[PDB]
Amino acid sequence: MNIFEMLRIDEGLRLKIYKDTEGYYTIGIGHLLTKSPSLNAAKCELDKAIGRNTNGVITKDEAEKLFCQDVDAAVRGILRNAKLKPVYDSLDCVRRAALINMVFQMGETGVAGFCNSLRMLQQKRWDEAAVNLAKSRWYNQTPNRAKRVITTFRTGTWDAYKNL
Repeated sequence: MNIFEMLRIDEGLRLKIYKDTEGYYTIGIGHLLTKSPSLNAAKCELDKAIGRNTNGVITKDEAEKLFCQDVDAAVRGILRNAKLKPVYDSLDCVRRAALINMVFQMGETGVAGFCNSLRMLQQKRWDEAAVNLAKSRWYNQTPNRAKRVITTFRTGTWDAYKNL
């Protein structure tokens, strides 16, 4: 299991524009196109992202290319963030993937504000961090995904992604 396979499980793969869990136009492996309610706006974003007139449909290769970029962008933003970089650097490879997953879903700013959960992760108080991370809108709105990510932080294993 790795960050690509983990996010592929959590995000799915769809080749036509769809609405994500928040109602926002998305395509591929959770590639957010826009928060605009305008499907036309989402279509401009998509053609710009792919570099051709897509008419709202892409190929699997194209979806995987956006995913390559999106995972990289999540890591790059962690490394540029004064709150997230020390946490990321303190973590092992598996728990780093859990942090990347959170940032992919909610963005760098949101995750960076969880000052108590981040501290507990930095302190390697894994059960405490897991309890604290569940006190969140994130956990309540996407509990099955959050439980998997939290188990990854708690255990440092991929156990929550086995059988999926």
